[PDB]
Amino acid sequence: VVGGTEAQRNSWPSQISLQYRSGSSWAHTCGGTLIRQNWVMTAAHCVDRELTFRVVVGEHNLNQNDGTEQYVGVQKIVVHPYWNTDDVAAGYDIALLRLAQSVTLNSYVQLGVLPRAGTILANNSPCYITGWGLTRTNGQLAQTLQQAYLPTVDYAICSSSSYWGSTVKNSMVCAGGDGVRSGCQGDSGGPLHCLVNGQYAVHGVTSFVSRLGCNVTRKPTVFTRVSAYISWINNVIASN
Ligand SMILES: *S(=O)(=O)C(C)(C)C(=O)NCc1cn(Cc2ccc(Cl)cc2)nn1
Ligand code: NA
Repeated sequence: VVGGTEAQRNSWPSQISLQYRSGSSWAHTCGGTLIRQNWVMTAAHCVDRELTFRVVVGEHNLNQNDGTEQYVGVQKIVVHPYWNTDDVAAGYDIALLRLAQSVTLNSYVQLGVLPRAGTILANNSPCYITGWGLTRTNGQLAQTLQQAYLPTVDYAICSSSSYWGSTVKNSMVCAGGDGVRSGCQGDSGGPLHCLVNGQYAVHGVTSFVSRLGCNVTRKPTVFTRVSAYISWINNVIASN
């Protein structure tokens, strides 16, 4: 997250860190959202490389023991069957990870609330991106979870020629684009939390940013629109 602020420890308890094994240790690669005690929602592109993954829930500072983390293996990966790693712009950038064990819920570990199927946010709706991704274009990961206020940019604006054009689809949510605040590498897979009827719900899964930089005017961060996939999510959970 570029242009973010450090999140309070208990603010976003559904946020997870998706990590892969690197030598004798682990490296953060993506965010995700805990949606059941044994299921995480992330981006399909986060699992394009065949690596050993783990999920960390209750995480705040990646480099330090917070006394709140639970570490769990990934037992099954279900990518959307229409996902094409060579065509991110086509959409379908969503995957479900079945965890090897059910995590325990507490003030630091809670299920993310998903939107009602079909919900589309009005332009300029209030949302926050969270993650440990880069804090500057070409920079380094955040040590502590960051948040940034990223109001939505509706489809008509986002898919217009001076924004993303045809690359953005109606199955995506755009947010931000103010040139200062944005998602960045390593936020992918994580949530966009949007305030609807007084409750925050996870309306986006971070999918891509501009090749030209993370915080670029009129290149808002682009997210998979969770409300386009409610039936798919429920079908996966019920059949696995
Ligand atoms: S996201 O918008 O943050 C973005 C820019 C697409 C991103 O940085 N995604 C992170 C990501 C994760 N993976 C899979 C991967 C590749 C290589 C290695 Cl060593 C581990 C994991 N690809 N992009
Ligand atoms: Na920690």
